[PDB]
Amino acid sequence: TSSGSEGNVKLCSLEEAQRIWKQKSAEIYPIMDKSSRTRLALIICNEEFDSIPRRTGAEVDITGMTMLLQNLGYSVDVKKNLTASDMTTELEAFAHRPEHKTSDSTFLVFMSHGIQEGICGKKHSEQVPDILQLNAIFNMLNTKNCPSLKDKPKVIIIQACRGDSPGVVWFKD
Amino acid sequence: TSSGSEGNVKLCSLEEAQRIWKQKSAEIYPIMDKSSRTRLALIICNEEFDSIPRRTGAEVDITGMTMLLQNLGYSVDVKKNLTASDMTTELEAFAHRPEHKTSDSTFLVFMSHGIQEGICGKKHSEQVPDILQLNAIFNMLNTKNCPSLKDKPKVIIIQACRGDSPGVVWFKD
Amino acid sequence: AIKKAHIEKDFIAFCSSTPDNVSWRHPTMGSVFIGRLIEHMQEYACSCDVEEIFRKVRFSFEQPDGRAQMPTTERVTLTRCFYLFPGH
Amino acid sequence: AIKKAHIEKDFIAFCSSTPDNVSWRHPTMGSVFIGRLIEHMQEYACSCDVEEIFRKVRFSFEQPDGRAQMPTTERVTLTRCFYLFPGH
Repeated sequence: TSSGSEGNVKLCSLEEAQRIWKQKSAEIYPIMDKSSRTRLALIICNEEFDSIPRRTGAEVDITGMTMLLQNLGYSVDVKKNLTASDMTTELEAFAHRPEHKTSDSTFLVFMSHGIQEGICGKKHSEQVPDILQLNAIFNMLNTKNCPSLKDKPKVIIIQACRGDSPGVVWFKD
Repeated sequence: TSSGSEGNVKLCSLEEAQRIWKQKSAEIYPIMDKSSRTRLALIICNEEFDSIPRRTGAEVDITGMTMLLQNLGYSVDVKKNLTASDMTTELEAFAHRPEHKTSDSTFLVFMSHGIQEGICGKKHSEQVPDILQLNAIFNMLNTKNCPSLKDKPKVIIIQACRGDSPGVVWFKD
Repeated sequence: AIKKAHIEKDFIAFCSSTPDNVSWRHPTMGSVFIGRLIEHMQEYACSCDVEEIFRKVRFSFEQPDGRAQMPTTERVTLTRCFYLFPGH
Repeated sequence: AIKKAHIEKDFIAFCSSTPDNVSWRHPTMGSVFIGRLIEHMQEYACSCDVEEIFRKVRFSFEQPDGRAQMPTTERVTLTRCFYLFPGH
């Protein structure tokens, strides 16, 4: 049934969990007690832009990802239509959250227009670029800038173009 | 015994191989017949430089990697002390090799001094940089520039610094 | 006392396409990578670690159509398998 | 007839350290990443796919000493598991 907290996410049973812990010895990330853990996830999605086309269908992405991460046990913060500077500020605030200390992991989701250089902010134009680089995301969440997530999986998901190319070449059979 | 072609590499038995093919359905890269396949691997190692310190111990790396790749069934081409331009030419030649057509995979190994920007050539200095970028390696071996390795695993191994930092931060227990 | 820790560890990034290349988004159905990821996470979170799930997502894109893309795993410093253990 | 194929697919890169950071090489013993990789490939090629082996290599570096580094898997577009099947 999809009426529970895990929704449409298929459950790992007790037998499945123990098989996972038996197939691999000490090579799995530890999970904290479900009753006391405070998992956090962040979604930054840019739909309405100043100079570039509207990302129609982004609300579907927001809904799907928010519900999925909740299903997986994460409390989801959703932030919309931000400049690269706003994204940096938001990422810095996220790294400072007290909940990470009593969490075992985190998910960061970024969804926007994209170019070769990185992820576009709301004010982006070819003349005056507004770009958040992937390198900055890592830097802001590393052991130095986010000590609370030391030794804990940090999953970064990015929906965006990485250039203008179709990503294909022709071949004959 | 380590007297065979596989040397010190532990063998996959017939029972182990079939267990691998049973645990996972159609999610394993196919391997070509051992009798007819022509696997190629390339090692580029820079030890002697014009302006930067000698990479003592590189011969140990060359020996170890060459023997390992041979043990794994690859014919190994070893190239030493090249400029970034020479590395590009060598990578282009490697992508043009007729053996890839009758191969199932490839390994590329790069070992040199390194900076943030990439891999140092023999003539590298702070004043006049001589750098091969990781992006160029991928580009030269992709489906467009190396159609013979289409659908085949291409493993790139890089020994080099990626900057000046020690890669550590302090914490208290 | 003080101890050393790696500055960067336990990261995994998953991008919607390869460098230089476009990623696709349907106006009503949403982003294809996002939709595909959710489907795979719903199905495989119970049995597969995240690296395995992302690989399955990549495989689902293998046959290119008119709107082709190849999601890419980047900058991986996961030292262990990350299982979500949904329900736990 | 002509068909479309992904321009970039079936790649995996394995670097000796994280971005910005040093990698270590002993004057007589060689590069620590290289030596560690060979050891793991010799031991685990028979039973583990390359992505799994590289993860094991990363784990072996987890406890930082005076010469710390964290090898990183980069730009991964492997759509399947790559098993070496040593002996085959």
